[PDB]
Amino acid sequence: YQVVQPINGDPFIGSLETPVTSSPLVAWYLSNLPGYRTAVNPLLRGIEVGLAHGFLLVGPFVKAGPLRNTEIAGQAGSLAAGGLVVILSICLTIYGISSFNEGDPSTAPSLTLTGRKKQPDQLQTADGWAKFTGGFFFGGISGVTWAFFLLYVLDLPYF
Amino acid sequence: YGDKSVYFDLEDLGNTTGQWDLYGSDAPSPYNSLQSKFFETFAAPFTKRGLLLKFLILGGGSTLAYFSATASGDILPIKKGPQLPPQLGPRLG
Amino acid sequence: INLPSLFVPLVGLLFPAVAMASLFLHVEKRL
Amino acid sequence: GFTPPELDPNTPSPIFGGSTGGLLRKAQVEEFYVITWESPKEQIFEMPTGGAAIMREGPNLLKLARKEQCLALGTRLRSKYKIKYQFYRVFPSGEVQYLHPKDGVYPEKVNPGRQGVGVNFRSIGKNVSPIEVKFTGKQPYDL
Amino acid sequence: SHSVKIYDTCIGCTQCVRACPTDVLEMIPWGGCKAKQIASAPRTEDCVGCKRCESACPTDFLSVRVYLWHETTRSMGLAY
Amino acid sequence: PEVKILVDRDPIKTSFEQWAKPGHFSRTIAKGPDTTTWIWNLHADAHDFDSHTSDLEEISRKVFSAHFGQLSIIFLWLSGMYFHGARFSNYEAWLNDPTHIRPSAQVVWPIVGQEILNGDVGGGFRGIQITSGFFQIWRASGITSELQLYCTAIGALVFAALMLFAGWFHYHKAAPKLVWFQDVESMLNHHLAGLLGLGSLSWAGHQVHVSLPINQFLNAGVDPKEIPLPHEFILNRDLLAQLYPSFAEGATPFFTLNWSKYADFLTFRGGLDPLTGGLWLTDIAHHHLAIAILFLIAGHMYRTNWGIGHGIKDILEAHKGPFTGQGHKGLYEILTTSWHAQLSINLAMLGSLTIIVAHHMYAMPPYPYLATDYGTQLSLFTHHMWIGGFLIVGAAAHAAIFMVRDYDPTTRYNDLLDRVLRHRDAIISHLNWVCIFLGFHSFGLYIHNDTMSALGRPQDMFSDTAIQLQPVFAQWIQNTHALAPGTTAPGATTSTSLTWGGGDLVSVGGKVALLPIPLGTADFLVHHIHAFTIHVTVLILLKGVLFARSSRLIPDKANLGFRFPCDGPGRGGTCQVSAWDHVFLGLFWMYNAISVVIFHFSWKMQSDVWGSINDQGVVTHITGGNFAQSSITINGWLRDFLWAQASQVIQSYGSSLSAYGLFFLGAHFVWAFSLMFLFSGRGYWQELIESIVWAHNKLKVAPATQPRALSIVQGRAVGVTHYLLGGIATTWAFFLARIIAVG
Amino acid sequence: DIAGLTPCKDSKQFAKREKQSIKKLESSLKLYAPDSAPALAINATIEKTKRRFDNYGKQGLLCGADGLPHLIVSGDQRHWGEFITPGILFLYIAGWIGWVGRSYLIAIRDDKKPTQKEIIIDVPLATGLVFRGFSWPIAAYRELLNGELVAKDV
Ligand code: CLA
Ligand code: CLA
Ligand code: CLA
Ligand code: CLA
Ligand code: CLA
Ligand code: CLA
Ligand SMILES: CC1=C(/C=C/C(C)=C/C=CC(/C)=C/C=C/C=C(C)\C=C\C=C(C)\C=C\C2=C(C)CCCC2(C)C)C(C)(C)CCC1
Ligand code: SF4
Ligand code: SF4
Ligand code: SF4
Repeated sequence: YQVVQPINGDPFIGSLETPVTSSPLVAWYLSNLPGYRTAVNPLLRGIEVGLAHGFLLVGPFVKAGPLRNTEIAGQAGSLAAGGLVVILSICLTIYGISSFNEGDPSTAPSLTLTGRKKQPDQLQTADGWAKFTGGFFFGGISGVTWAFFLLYVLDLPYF
Repeated sequence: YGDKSVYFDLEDLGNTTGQWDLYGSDAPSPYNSLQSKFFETFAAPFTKRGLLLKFLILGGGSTLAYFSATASGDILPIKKGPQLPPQLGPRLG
Repeated sequence: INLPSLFVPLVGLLFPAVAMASLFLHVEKRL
Repeated sequence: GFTPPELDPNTPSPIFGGSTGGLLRKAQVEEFYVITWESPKEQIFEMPTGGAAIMREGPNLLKLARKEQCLALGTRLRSKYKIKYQFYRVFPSGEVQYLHPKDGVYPEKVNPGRQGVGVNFRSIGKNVSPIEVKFTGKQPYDL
Repeated sequence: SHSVKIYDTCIGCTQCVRACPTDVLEMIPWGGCKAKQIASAPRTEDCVGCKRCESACPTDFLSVRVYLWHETTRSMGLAY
Repeated sequence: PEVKILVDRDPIKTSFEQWAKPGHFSRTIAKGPDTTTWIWNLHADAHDFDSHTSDLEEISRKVFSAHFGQLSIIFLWLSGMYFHGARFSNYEAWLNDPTHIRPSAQVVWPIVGQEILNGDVGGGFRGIQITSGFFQIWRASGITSELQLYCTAIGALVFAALMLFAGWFHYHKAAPKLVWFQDVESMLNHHLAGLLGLGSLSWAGHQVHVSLPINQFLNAGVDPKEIPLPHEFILNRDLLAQLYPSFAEGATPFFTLNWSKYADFLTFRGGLDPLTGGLWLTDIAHHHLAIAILFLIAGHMYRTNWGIGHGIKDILEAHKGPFTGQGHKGLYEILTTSWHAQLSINLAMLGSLTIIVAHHMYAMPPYPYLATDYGTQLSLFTHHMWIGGFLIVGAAAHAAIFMVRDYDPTTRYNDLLDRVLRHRDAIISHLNWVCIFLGFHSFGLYIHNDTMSALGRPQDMFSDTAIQLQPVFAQWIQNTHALAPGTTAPGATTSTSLTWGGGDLVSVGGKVALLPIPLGTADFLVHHIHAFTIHVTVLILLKGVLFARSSRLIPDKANLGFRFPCDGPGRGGTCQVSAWDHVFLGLFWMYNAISVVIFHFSWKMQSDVWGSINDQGVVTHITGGNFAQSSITINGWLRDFLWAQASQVIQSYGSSLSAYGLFFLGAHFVWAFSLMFLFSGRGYWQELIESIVWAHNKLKVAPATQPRALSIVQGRAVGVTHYLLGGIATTWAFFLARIIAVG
Repeated sequence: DIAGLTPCKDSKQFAKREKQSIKKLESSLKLYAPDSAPALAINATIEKTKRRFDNYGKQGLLCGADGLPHLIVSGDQRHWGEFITPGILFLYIAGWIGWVGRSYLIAIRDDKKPTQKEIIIDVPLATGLVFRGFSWPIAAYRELLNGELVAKDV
């Protein structure tokens, strides 16, 4: 019994099969993330990603920021998180504009792990990526607003 | 491809070169229609490349300008200004 | 109204951001 | 004039346990190379990318991502094991291109069916100075 | 693609051909020396610019010269 | 199968024929010199036995004889030490009053005004103060007069002669055969038991009879010349009975298993001796006794001739699991046919061991009057640290040499090595990520503190008074160590070391020997810096070893060899792709890491440990505890450490320490000189040498041996050698001057 | 005097430095026994310092405001002992060395393997050649005049 195997049994592709790389639970978890929901509208996946990330970013800015001790710690940190979300939206938009064209199909792989055809993920198109990045921006702003509202605006004892 | 030990065929180059998606779902939307019907309707105006880029750039610029030009004294010590008398140099001043 | 307060962010944050975005778009795409 | 051998899929590939030095996206979108040999007996050889692999009995086919890798593998097969080899260039369109040995005889041995390319009929010290080829698209050695 | 040139001082020793690590050089029939051989460079598009051929040439100055030129993915030796 | 003695008679006849021919080993070298490059090559491959030939037997015989020669050199060095201590030293004056006199065992003749270096070291003596710590060793051994030192020097000279003769005899008269060298089971059995265990038993026996009674008399206050000679304590046993009553019964407790009766001189106290400031000698004797038992038992593991024992092949091949295939199968054949594999393993282990030796030796000082000899402590720590670092880098060098030369899967195949070579890309990528992450968070915090301090925002700094980064784990571990005696280790009275805690400061002669070392935010930051540097140097060395044979850039890198300049400017440029160049870079990074480690040790010791005790018990530390608050910024390291402590060395002119200032400046010069070689290429130098050679040709004074510029690899080697010499020597001068003037 | 300096013999800072040096040396002497080896060494060093300063004053060196001797190399005949006659001595010795080495190189240049006699010095020939450097000033002069010092055709 050996645990590590070559990719799909093909030993000449630069990768391996390992419990970390390909275990049942890990594979399921990775496939169930918005980035890998190929058959879903890119806008909704972007919404989910943006919500998660915007809510994430508020904490470090608020607690570790230069105005953490000041009474306006929540406001300052939330504004910083929103600004970072805006900059990330700028980065996404320029990446999509530079890396995609309207008249080209999706650059995503068209084959699955068993060798059967499937519609390439539309996220890697021009308008698909535009929808995904718009959804990400909206979700990020919403997540920052929610995290800011959850604290400070409402007490809610934490820590 | 994959007959026994063969790992090459011109008929299917995509499989031969390992052009798979290790984690693509190929599953239907986990969201119910109602939630998507709201998100796709309220987040619609932000899904244009040029429009979104221009709006983001100018809106962020105006927001930064407004927030920096109207900062309160407890925010930035730079603009609150000095609060002590100035010292003299060794001979200048 | 403090003229430096308006311009320092404008030239240190807005201007580099827009310039880098524009130049990345120009340098990084087929014409 | 030496019909180049046609690449034959279904030929077994060498026994290998997998590696992180294999193909990448360049093979998927640009090109990759395939080398074939015979190897009279099953034996273990050093891969050009990772550890050790075993050549199967009879024909063997190996796909590499670089032509230089194919040449190194062919050199080892030719000098260590005394095996005859040929490798191809495969494009994503499905094209195959016989590469080496181009005319059935290795490039080391002179063949009466080769024309000269990039041969200058003068010593290297008789090239014009750059000033004579300035503002013309040519280079002093291209003349 | 780098530019490889063979000059008429070549003595057809074949040492450059043995050295090329991408099969760029060849031996072709010729009549100006005892070996009736001279080097050729018909596949310079696969040249990586290693200049390993020049290190093997016994003539002085060299009979094979490699001039590095425009770089391609083949000339840069990139596997990705 | 059996273990026996195998040799060959008169393999090489001693003669002078090959002396007259420079470079007999290589045929082309034997032919003669064509260019000056030849000369350098002759030295670059002097000890590369495996390249001059391919027979394992000849390589093994040469290695054995060279070992004998080096052992002879070491013995000569030790004999010189003992002779200098005997004649040109103030050892007896120091013995009468240790804390009062500064040890010295070197005088300089008065020739060009250099006699200023013969400084006032005390004890009616003028010489150069020595930081090697030999006086403490001799005191701990029981040496009281110079007759004993003279006898030891003569004996060491005789043993050096014996080692030299043994080397000659074994290479030229009786050379062991290959099967003799390949017998590793008996070798391990003898070294574990015959050498280490038996040697430790012998040293314990000496300590029981000579060290203990002599040091007890010395600590009782008896003048050294009035003490009975070490042999008397053996003739008349009541001499020992007086100091320790349990010697009265004599051996019968040992044979009736009434070993408790030996508790008088075989103790488990721990801590330091309050009088001398070192470990209890009754603890060291027991230490060596227990070590002797353990090694004499461990040296009975491997089977040699009588069936009982372990076959190393069986042990290796019995280990293998689902994640490693058939791992450990074939390693025995690899490690008994390649010398470079063994050399790399042993070099790594010896380097780590030397580093551990430094750590443990300043942790709990083992020699009397060593803790308060601050110069000795600092010098010993720094010396052992550098030696260990160099040995570790050599480990990587020789692992790469083996990989290029002796690794062969067709005949000697190993599974673990194959799997490592197959996922080297993942290994190196993750190591690279770890290096980047550590570099950002360790050094980035320093830059953050510096920027905050410059902007007048000390409240935002990562300090003990602003944002604390307390090493909770280290604090917990040392707290558990402090509580250890009487709780988890009942038989010990004092903790292992006084750095753990528990208070009980120990001082000698008005100077602090040791006291608890506190760990704070600065310690956290410097420890993470250490981790970062070690990881980066490991990255360089491991990448050099793993990618020695091939890579995605040059798929046939092994065919070029272990040492070579490049593979041309193709593929964008293939400069420094060989494993030797990876060792060359690892040298720079090892220098960086060890320099930071020794700087941390020196500053922490001066700030929080070393110092002077007073009547009320108020400790005044050499540096008034500024490490905790000043070491958290780069400006503090530049100001409160380098600038502040360089005053001692730069001022040394006009005194006995002027040599240290001279060496300071000279080391700076040599280091800056190295950059000449590290930054340039040999093409420019060859072109310049062309014009020089023409100028010589114009006067009929051109050399016949054509003067070529140095090879590329030689340029790199010269650059790194000069860089290391200059840096290490300037640090050496700085440390020695600072600690001798302030200590 | 020259360059505004004054003779060391009548200079004052020179004498002050001399006194300070001797005082510094004597400070260490009083610590040891009057007639021990360290005391004898320190006394010898003090005597050496006194002799050095007296000799510097005797030879007529120039001392600046710093109180240290300064060397005049303009060519003034009052100071030829500072740079010019030592310079002539150096030129003689260095030409000796260079001429001897060149003679050796020219002598061994005729063998089939001259490099062998370069990494292994042919001492027998070298001992005969080294003495030509006594008269190299004449040999080189006539070598130049005769026109074979410099390799023609180059
Ligand atoms: C060159 C121009 C420039 C300018 C004008 C600023 C200005 C500022 N910096 Mg920055 N910085 C710069 C360069 C600059 N920085 C560079 C080159 C570096 C790299 C070394 C940094 C590294 C740095 C760090 C690590 C931090 C700052 C912080 C800050 C803020 C501290 C004062 C404060 O508390 O205000 C008010 C505090 C707030 C939290 C309000 C946030 C600012 C506005 C309201 C956000 C709105 C953004 C808006 C949507 C536009 C997006 C950008 C768009 C123009 C593209 C301040 C607004 C600190 C900070 O505040 O964290 C964010 C801080 O942690 N700077
Ligand atoms: C090359 C000359 C020069 C230089 C080195 C600077 C440097 C500086 N200026 Mg200034 N400025 C200049 C010319 C210059 N200025 C001119 C000609 C004017 C109009 C009279 C101004 C008006 C001005 C104002 C109102 C302010 C500054 C301020 C500042 C400081 C902060 C950064 C900033 O606000 O950006 C500069 C802001 C501008 C509005 C500049 C616009 C004017 C020129 C024509 C722009 C040049 C752009 C051009 C494409 C690049 C020039 C070539 C090369 C240098 C790249 C900074 C030290 C701020 C300050 O006071 O510091 C606290 C501030 O508020 N400047
Ligand atoms: C005492 C007389 C003697 C004589 C006449 C010879 C003669 C010979 N030996 Mg030998 N040998 C001797 C003693 C002797 N050996 C001893 C005592 C040892 C034990 C170390 C050896 C071990 C030995 C080995 C392993 C080998 C020889 C070899 C040889 C032959 C090759 C040339 C040679 O010697 O190397 C050159 C002569 C030298 C003097 C080189 C210097 C070596 C010394 C040890 C350096 C000293 C280190 C120094 C302290 C370093 C610090 C530098 C500092 C001073 C700046 C030659 C016929 C070689 C051979 O036979 O090739 C097949 C061979 O491999 N010998
Ligand atoms: C790596 C070194 C380092 C570190 C740790 C810090 C840390 C800090 N700096 Mg700082 N700084 C640094 C270097 C560093 N700096 C350098 C080199 C400079 C230039 C000289 C500055 C200049 C600077 C300024 C001017 C200021 C700071 C400030 C701060 C504080 C707030 C910054 C902030 O909120 O940003 C944003 C933080 C985040 C966006 C968090 C991202 C990182 C997350 C938490 C980790 C993600 C990994 C995650 C665990 C992975 C798990 C994956 C899993 C979930 C799947 C903070 C404690 C501000 C301050 O007020 O100090 C108190 C301030 O104004 N810094
Ligand atoms: C009691 C048995 C014994 C002892 C004590 C030693 C001791 C030693 N061996 Mg050794 N060895 C042994 C058995 C033993 N060996 C056997 C049975 C074999 C065959 C398998 C080997 C094969 C072997 C090799 C191949 C090498 C050693 C080496 C060494 C030295 C290692 C360096 C060191 O630590 O220096 C410690 C220094 C001292 C302890 C100083 C005192 C030295 C005394 C005089 C050694 C005498 C022991 C010797 C075995 C006596 C037999 C010879 C007799 C006819 C006179 C060391 C002195 C290495 C070496 O050459 O040394 C540099 C080495 O290359 N040994
Ligand atoms: C017991 C330890 C040990 C042993 C037995 C060896 C043995 C060997 N090593 Mg090795 N090595 C070691 C440790 C060791 N090494 C360590 C610790 C390092 C890291 C620094 C290295 C790094 C290393 C490299 C990079 C290489 C070797 C090589 C070799 C082989 C040939 C060495 C040679 O003769 O070249 C000639 C030796 C010299 C010219 C001597 C160098 C003189 C040094 C630089 C001067 C030292 C200056 C001094 C300390 C202070 C100044 C004094 C001065 C002012 C007078 C040989 C088998 C070479 C090889 O090819 O392997 C097969 C090679 O490439 N080693
Ligand atoms: C007087 C004086 C001075 C000055 C001077 C001058 C400035 C002049 C000059 C000069 C010059 C202007 C010189 C020149 C030269 C030139 C040439 C051209 C040469 C040559 C030579 C040679 C070439 C040689 C060779 C040799 C020899 C002889 C030696 C050995 C061998 C040999 C071979 C190496 C002063 C004031 C400072 C000071 C005082 C003194
Ligand atoms: S430079 Fe290298 S790859 Fe190019 S022709 Fe010469 S040997 Fe071949
Ligand atoms: S190495 Fe030089 S001389 Fe020999 S065949 Fe090639 S070009 Fe001609
Ligand atoms: S610069 Fe030197 S090391 Fe780099 S490719 Fe050129 S010859 Fe090789």
